[PDB]
Amino acid sequence: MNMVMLTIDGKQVQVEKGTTIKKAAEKLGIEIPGLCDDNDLKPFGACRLCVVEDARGNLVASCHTPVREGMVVKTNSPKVLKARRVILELLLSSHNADCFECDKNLHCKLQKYAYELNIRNIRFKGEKRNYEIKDNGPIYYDPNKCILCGKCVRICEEVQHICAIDFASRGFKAYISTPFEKPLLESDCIFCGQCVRVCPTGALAEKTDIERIYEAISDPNKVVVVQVAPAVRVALGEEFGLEPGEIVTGKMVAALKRLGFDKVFDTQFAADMTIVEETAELVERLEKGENFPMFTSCCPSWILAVEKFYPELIPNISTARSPQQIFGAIAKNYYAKKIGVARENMFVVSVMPCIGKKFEATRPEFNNDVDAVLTTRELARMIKESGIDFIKLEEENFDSPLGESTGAAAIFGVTGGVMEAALRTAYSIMTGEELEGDKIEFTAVRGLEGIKEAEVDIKGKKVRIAIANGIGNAKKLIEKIKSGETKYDFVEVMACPGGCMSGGGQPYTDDPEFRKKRMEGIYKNDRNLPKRKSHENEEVKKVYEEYYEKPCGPKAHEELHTHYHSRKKEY
Amino acid sequence: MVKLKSIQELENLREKIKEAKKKEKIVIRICGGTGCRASGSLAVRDELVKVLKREGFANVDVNLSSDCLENTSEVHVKMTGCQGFCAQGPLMTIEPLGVFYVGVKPEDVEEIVEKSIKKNEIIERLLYHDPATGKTYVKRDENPFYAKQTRLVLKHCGTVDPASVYDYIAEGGYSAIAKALTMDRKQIIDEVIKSGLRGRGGAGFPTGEKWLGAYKNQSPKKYIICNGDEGDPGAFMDRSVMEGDPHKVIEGMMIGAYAIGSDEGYIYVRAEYPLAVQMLRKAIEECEKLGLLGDNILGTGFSFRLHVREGAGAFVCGESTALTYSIEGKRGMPRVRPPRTNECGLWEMPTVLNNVETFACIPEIILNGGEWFASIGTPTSTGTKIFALSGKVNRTGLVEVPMGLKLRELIFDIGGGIANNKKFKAVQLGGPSGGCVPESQLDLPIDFDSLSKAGAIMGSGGVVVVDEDTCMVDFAKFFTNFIVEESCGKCIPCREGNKKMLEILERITEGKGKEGDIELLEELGDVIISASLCGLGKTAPNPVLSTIKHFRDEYEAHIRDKKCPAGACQALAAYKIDPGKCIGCGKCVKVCPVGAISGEKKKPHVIDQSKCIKCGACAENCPKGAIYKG
Amino acid sequence: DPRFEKVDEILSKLANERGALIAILQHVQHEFGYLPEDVIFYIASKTGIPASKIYGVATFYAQFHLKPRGKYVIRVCLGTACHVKGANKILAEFEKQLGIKAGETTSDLKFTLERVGCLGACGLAPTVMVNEKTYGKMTPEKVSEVLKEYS
Ligand SMILES: NC(=O)c1ccc[n+]([C@@H]2O[C@H](COP(=O)([O-])OP(=O)(O)OC[C@H]3O[C@@H](n4cnc5c(N)ncnc54)[C@H](OP(=O)(O)O)[C@@H]3O)[C@@H](O)[C@H]2O)c1
Ligand SMILES: Cc1cc2nc3c(=O)[nH]c(=O)nc-3n(C[C@H](O)[C@H](O)[C@H](O)COP(=O)(O)O)c2cc1C
Ligand code: HC1
Ligand code: SF4
Ligand code: SF4
Ligand code: SF4
Ligand code: SF4
Ligand code: SF4
Ligand code: SF4
Ligand code: SF4
Ligand code: FES
Ligand code: FES
Ligand code: FES
Ligand SMILES: [Zn+2]
Repeated sequence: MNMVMLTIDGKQVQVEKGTTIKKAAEKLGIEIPGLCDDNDLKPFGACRLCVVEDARGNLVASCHTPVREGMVVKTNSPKVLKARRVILELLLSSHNADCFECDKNLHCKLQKYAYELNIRNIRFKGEKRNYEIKDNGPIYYDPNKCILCGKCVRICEEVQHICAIDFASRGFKAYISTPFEKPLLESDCIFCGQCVRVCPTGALAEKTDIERIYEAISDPNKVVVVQVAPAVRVALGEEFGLEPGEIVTGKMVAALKRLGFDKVFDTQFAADMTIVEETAELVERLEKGENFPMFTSCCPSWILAVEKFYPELIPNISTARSPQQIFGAIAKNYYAKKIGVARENMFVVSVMPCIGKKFEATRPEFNNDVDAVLTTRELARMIKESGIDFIKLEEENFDSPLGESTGAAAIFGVTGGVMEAALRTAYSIMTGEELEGDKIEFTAVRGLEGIKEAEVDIKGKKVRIAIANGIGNAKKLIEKIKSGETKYDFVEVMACPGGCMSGGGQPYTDDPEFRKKRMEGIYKNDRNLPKRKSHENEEVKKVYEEYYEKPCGPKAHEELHTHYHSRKKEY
Repeated sequence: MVKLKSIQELENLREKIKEAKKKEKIVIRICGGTGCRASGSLAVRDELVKVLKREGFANVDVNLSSDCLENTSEVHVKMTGCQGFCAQGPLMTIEPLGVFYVGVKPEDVEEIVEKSIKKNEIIERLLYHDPATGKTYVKRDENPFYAKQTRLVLKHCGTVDPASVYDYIAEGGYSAIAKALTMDRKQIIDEVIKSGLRGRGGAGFPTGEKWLGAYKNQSPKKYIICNGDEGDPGAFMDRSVMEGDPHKVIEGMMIGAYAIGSDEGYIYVRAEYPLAVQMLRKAIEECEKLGLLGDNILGTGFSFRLHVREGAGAFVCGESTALTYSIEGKRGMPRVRPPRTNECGLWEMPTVLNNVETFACIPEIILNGGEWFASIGTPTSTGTKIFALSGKVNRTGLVEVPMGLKLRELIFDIGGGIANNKKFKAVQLGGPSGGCVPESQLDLPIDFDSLSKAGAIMGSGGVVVVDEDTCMVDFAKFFTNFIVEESCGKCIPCREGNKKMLEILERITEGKGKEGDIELLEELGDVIISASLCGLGKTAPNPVLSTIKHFRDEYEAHIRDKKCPAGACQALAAYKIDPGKCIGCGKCVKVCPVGAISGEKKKPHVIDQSKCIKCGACAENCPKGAIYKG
Repeated sequence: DPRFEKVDEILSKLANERGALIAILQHVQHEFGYLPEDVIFYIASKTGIPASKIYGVATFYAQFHLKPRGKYVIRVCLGTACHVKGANKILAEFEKQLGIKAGETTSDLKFTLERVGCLGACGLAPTVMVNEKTYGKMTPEKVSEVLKEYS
């Protein structure tokens, strides 16, 4: 910690050595514009829109310039403003401008910068960008709106370590493409959605399914049911002017009821069911002591990565379905018979903060259990379209009999929650007594680190457990495990860094501390429930005693389990 | 070709090579350069050797090799590099007659052998006759082209077989490294600094400062890179340097590696140059076989290895970080600074990147001393430079002059005036990154300071001369189009502004220009220069800005009057019908799709400039051809 | 495919060094005439480099092309010393006679156009180099006779 002296706009500043001009001037309440830099990535130097003027009189980029003693910097001289205006005019001279038709309307950064830096008349009119738009599955790519900032390539290469996309061509005709413009499905993409989360323009977007939902609601011979993800209730309020991490569960239930859905449920019931199934499977595997370690299967992107890159780990993957598909099977196989509705006349809609769920819902092995999948942004758009005000709503509760949940299933939206809940159930199953007091929380698996390791002692038996949030950390853990350095018993993997609260379907943010706020909100929501264990749920016991009669039973194995196949297209 | 284990053994074998060379009597040199090879010098050599074999000359050989040291040959046939005067190749020299022959034809070989070889005579019809004066010159040095040239880097060029190492040894080479191996690194570095050497790649950054900075770094591994990309069209200096004597640059690279302490090095060459890469690989393999490259060189303990990396295109790959990325195997996109390549370059290790010409001059400084070198040229910039002058000039070739010679005698005295007795207009210095110099500034001496003062840059070193025939707007458009084509497209300013400027220039040159375009062009150039990332976009608008500064009247005529003063823009041609030479053929009226010409038969016709498309169909189709492009 | 053995033949020669993707691409182009798709995928599988990097490198440089060419490739200088003396008219004559733009081939036939800049000889007016021989001084009228001589 050694400090340096500098003058920014006539004000003395104390910053540590190595800090750039941008981070040094941030402490004076000055925001320098920039489009190609993000808090997760190294500086690139492509937009050239953050230039400042030093004492000599030259323009220098302030995003990758280290600080020095005795430096004089000017940030709002007329020359800098003129250069920024010219650069933005150069960008906007070759933009296809359907801001009426653009999904990123009122959320674009190029539009906001064009407004703020006072552009009203483009002098450069001529050749534009013109390409062809092709379907890439659940991701929509329009190369006519690209500004070539490299954020998607950098996030896919530096952080995710997948390297599914790169630059193509050179000069005015450069663009982002997969090898030979092949569709993303058979490329090395695993459908995590982090590239869609950082794009500053409307080039990368989502595939919408709202029209099918509206045409199924208007159908007078169908019943529509909806399920809500645990992580949607802490980030939905951001779209309506609230702070991150504020619970809007009752408001969102009331809004969904006002939208026309006949029955509103939650996925945490399926989360408890999956917890019970997985804990029973883990106990049986530990008794047998075969096929170690055991990996979870709740993340579709992790399953895709296993199928594509590591096809030798398939026997070690847990066969339990994800909570979404389990809920779909429950609704279309048990609830319909109780109510008296034919299987062909029931519609199931899910609201998820993920993008791999859109692809997962269309897999042939699930027999079309879930008919449509939405995101948080799509739900917010629907709520705003219908005209409901969100601030002044009245709190309501979930429907019956698949609405009540516990606290162990409320922390699946953050990294390490699934492991904590599994340990909570496994301690009770193995020992027979219930944890009381502060022993319920396992503080050794909480945080935002890369690889988290722990050793929980259960009545004299020690289990080696691990958690790895992120694809890169997952690859590192796999390399560590395969070499035989150490042996584990249960491993969790999540494709997004920080858990499902950082998914590609969450509302856009500008605060650099959204992860901490959302994690705090999730933990606070967990702390305010009457039940904190999965086996204390009441409707799960009824479902077992009425339809399946035992976990891992023949009917359960037929309807609540799945199998995986290798997708490795050898070349 | 046995291995060597002592420094003195090299000088011991030098005397044997000298005696073997002295055993010869007659030597003939033929230019093996690309320009002369395009004229058929290989066929000339084949015919000459065939005639010598027929004439009973049993001792005739082409290449001087290790087995040739024991053979005494009465007549020797050589194949050297580019001799410098490419205007009237092929070039042949006969010794000890000292006769300089130009335009040698295979069917003249028999007469040359009969007279120049057997009779010791000269044929005036094959000697150089300057059309300006008519005087006949015999010796090469007596030629006015070579009179003003002080060849220092090209001292061995044109007289040493590039494919033979023993020939290089016989000329005194490989002694600078032997002398340096007995001295300390600091002595060599300080000698280089005192020599006043500066980079020949255009930037002008001192070499001694970079070498000291590399020396002060305590790292296990260091690298050296030799740059021979030559992305500038019209410049063929390092091409001829590599095709003439790769051993000089190899010796310079070894000296630099010893000075800074690096055991590895690379030579970046473009794969488009087959002769250069073949010669470099042959020289490297010969040097490795001889034992001068590898481990424990001459029993000292110095280790060095050399590698060749063939280039694959882009003009932007010459930039230092782009070059390192291309060597590693990625896209040649420049990265952001700091850090610089002198602290962490190739594979995050310190590197030293220099030009071919810079590495070629190190052995001369080592042998003769830096104080002798510093006595030539301006005190702030010593040494000499190699210039490749071409264009609309009488004599084209590779010239070498002391650094500081005035431009007027460079253009006129050496170049022999302007061809076709036209009037000089301007010269382009530096290539696409340089500016345009009019006739009013021909009295300017050449050095970094004066050229930087005048808005131009040294550049690669290419000189192009243009006369009054060419249009300046079209020249600027051509340079802008080349810059647009050679961009890489990473940052907004270069990628967008270059195409915008090209569009504006095309609009101006097609006759659709509007008032106020010059100020917009100047603003775009200023912004692009100020806010670009690498050095390619910062120097891009220089040809346009210089042309605007010096030839604004051309732009004014093109925009306001819709007329081209030089008559080179087709879209602004204004055909005129001469009443005197017209016969009323009416072919122009018939063949023109729009028919802007209306008139009576057997009478002169009138051209309506409003309804004309200026496609040239009228002039080329009428037999009289009275319609002239005015 | 039987060419996967030919690929493996050079995957062991020019791949003992560090960072030799461009050399491998050049050797593949030399052997196969052009640069195909399954060869890229085989290189990606057998070398570890993801196919996106290889595709980007191939699409960066203009030397590499991913489509078969003709037999006789034509090159025009279009340099700073030949553009002055009417090389553009030579290129226009070639385009008019062959019916194909520069950089595009007549694959049905065996001809091809190219835009290689500043060949070795700069003193021989504008310089058109077909295949492996140098022409020298050129005029828009010699185009017809030279094309007739080859065709
Ligand atoms: N065809 C040609 O020959 C041609 C064409 C266009 C332009 N140019 C010339 O090239 C110039 C731009 O060249 P460039 O941008 O590549 O080089 P540059 O930034 O001008 O600097 C030239 C040299 O300085 C080196 N260097 C190392 N340590 C340094 C330090 N501490 N401070 C400063 N420099 C250091 C640079 O390496 P790093 O940059 O790797 O650090 C590089 O080798 C133009 O201005 C133009 O004059 C030449
Ligand atoms: C666009 C561009 C092209 C360049 N091309 C070359 C080149 O062909 N040869 C060369 O020696 N230097 C070139 N340079 C300069 C190199 O960056 C490098 O500075 C030079 O090789 C340094 O050698 P020096 O230290 O001897 O000057 C180029 C720079 C730029 C920006
Ligand atoms: O399926 C499932 Fe679930 O370790 C998981 O994963 S957590 Fe959910 O806050 C939902 O819907 C979310 O997001 S229920 C899923 O993705
Ligand atoms: S979805 Fe994930 S893997 Fe696919 S391109 Fe985007 S960041 Fe890469
Ligand atoms: S697609 Fe989006 S993130 Fe990727 S380069 Fe284009 S604008 Fe940037
Ligand atoms: S990307 Fe931004 S600027 Fe472009 S059309 Fe969409 S909202 Fe408008
Ligand atoms: S971690 Fe959650 S949001 Fe991210 S890919 Fe997996 S399921 Fe989707
Ligand atoms: S200035 Fe031009 S050549 Fe240089 S990095 Fe930017 S776009 Fe590429
Ligand atoms: S070409 Fe000559 S003769 Fe024919 S119409 Fe024109 S001026 Fe008259
Ligand atoms: S080209 Fe113009 S001048 Fe000639 S015939 Fe046609 S319209 Fe008349
Ligand atoms: S944010 Fe600094 S160059 Fe883009
Ligand atoms: S190539 Fe023969 S004189 Fe230059
Ligand atoms: S400019 Fe034509 S070959 Fe060099
Ligand atoms: Zn003109």
